[PDB]
Amino acid sequence: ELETARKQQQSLQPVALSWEKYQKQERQLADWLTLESLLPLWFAQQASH
Amino acid sequence: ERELSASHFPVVTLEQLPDIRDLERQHERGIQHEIERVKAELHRLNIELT
Amino acid sequence: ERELSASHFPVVTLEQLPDIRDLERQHERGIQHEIERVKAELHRLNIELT
Repeated sequence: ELETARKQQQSLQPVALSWEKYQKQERQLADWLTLESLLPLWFAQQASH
Repeated sequence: ERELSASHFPVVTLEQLPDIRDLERQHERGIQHEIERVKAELHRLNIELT
Repeated sequence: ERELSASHFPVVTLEQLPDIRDLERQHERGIQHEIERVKAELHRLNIELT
């Protein structure tokens, strides 16, 4: 029983690691997407000026 | 948003103003390039996660 | 290549020539939209295959 719980948790932990670093890359992508939309607005401001 | 866009993006001189839209295309290409690069890394990372 | 691009891509006369560049860019935007749609499908299918 102890070994079973051990193995279950041990396998799950790398899943948590991958999930969290994936979340980090997801936030990075969301931010990059934000910059993409702001690029037309920014260069439109500058072009108007 | 203006702070971020100014920190990331440049501004052009008066007579090189026609070039600003070349910079628009170049910056759009760069933003999309980084978006897809991070997206593909997220792709492979999701592969590993699954 | 020319026949292939033409068969998919519209061509317009002179009266909108300045706007034809923006039409080309909008067409490119739609092409990239289909690119990302197909790529999302490929993502899903790669997940399933793995």
